[PDB]
Amino acid sequence: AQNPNCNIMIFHPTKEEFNDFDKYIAYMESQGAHRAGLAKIIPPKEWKARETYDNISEILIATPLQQVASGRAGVFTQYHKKKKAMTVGEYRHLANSKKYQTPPHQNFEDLERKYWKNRIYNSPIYGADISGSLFDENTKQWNLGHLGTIQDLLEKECGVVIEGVNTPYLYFGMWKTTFAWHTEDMDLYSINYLHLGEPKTWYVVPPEHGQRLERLARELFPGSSRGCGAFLRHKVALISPTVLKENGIPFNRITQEAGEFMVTFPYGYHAGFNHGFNCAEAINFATPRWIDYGKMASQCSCGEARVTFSMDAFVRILQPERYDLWKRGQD
Ligand SMILES: O=C(O)CNC(=O)C(=O)O
Ligand SMILES: [Mg+2]
Ligand code: NI
Ligand SMILES: [Zn+2]
Repeated sequence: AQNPNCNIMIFHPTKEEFNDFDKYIAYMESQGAHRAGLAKIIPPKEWKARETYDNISEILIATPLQQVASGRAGVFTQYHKKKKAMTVGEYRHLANSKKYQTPPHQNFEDLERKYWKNRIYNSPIYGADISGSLFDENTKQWNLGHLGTIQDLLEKECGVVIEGVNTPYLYFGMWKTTFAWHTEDMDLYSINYLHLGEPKTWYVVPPEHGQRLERLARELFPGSSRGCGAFLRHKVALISPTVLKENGIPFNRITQEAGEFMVTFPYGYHAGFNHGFNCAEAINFATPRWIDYGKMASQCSCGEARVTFSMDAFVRILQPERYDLWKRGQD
């Protein structure tokens, strides 16, 4: 069995190997990459996502989210308070203000320490989940707005034709902005490209051990667990590495830098934070190996998780028994 320790693998495809996306995902899996839950892909030196970023300040963040924490430093939840719209230019200035800027620090490790120590005492503002793309239309390789769609994968594998579309989303971050512990909708893959700016630190639990994280989360957030049998679908809970190590949960960590892709694999729980102002683009995708995970994915039916239009068909076709209850929580 390849990668039996479930380490995060880092790949350096050549320009030739960068031509066929599906093939390269399958290659990474042949090497055991999926066992980690997360992989890093460093693009060939000849590749570029776009010519320059010189013209991004006019993008609108219609609903910036202030991430307010409750709990203790290592075990907390966050809620998103909606703020008034602002442009990327405005947001970048805000990120660089004395209130919100990255503090002095020695290296990524020192900054990680300061994040876990101090996150809960501040409420950073995140421009998340903005439909759009920053890939140039002429970028042919690993262009996240030109991937094969999940609908088309399900059609090719299973023969059924469904509604729905699959488009990318932009994420504008600042110091301390946080993504809570989650897997993807329907335990899909995700791919995330860091277009510009400061790094993003990731934590991941191997898919084969995801249920260990779920059991710990039920212990640590006991009211949330009573409210919903899939409450990590709410995307609100944070658990630090120290707490994970105290409780014997297998995990790994890695820092993504601008110009780098990350792939999360089906049922790979992940969480993380941004180091300073940055912009990422991400999208879900499927492969044939995903279908069995889609069939088994937990679902929130309490009403909190509320997701996209396209998840309907996935639930309806892959999880017909659950469909009625899940849709009640959607409506
Ligand atoms: O970048 C972020 O805030 C969160 N991204 C992801 O969870 C992902 O790409 O799957
Ligand atoms: Mg612009
Ligand atoms: Ni994710
Ligand atoms: Zn729920």
